[PDB]
Amino acid sequence: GSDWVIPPINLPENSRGPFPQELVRIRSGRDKNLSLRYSVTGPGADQPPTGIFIINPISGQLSVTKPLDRELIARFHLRAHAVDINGNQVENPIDIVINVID
Amino acid sequence: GSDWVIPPINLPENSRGPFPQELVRIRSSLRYSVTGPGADQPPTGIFIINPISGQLSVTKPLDRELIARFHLRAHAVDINGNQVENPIDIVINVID
Ligand code: IUM
Repeated sequence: GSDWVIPPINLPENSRGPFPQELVRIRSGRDKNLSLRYSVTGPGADQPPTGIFIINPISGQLSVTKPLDRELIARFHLRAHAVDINGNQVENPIDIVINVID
Repeated sequence: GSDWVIPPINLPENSRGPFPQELVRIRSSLRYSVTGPGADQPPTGIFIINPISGQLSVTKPLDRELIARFHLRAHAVDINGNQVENPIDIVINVID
């Protein structure tokens, strides 16, 4: 559809994993027509604290890399991107919210 | 329009509820509706959506026997009833 938000993901606090732990798959149906590469930006991804969340560039699978405590940041606001071979975005970026729950 | 895909919703089989039980919120002023088997097509009224918030809920415990996976479509219209964006597919798996 033309523009819908991805439902927030709830992640239990101080999970035992193991890590990396897959959370959800974020991708576009356009990837069945064009070669697309997925990326994630925002605090937790490429902004502090870095490397907590990663996304598989081909599948769109989003994963957590370590246990998370709620004291410092209890909610992360990321943005997933879908880009063609020249790097042009083929979808408007989409917001991803990860809530750390106790 | 956009073609981002909404992640499948996994719902435990024969849940205790209480009911209605909140599942997920699907949103884009606007009014939301859901169509398909389980919503407005048989078995009707199992899944319902709040027209303002987009909150999708389930109304009773579900057994996997008859239907284990539902395919619905969420719709968004302006206050005049005009569709403002392409409908979006929603998938619900009843997990045991
Ligand atoms: O376990 U504590 O925020």
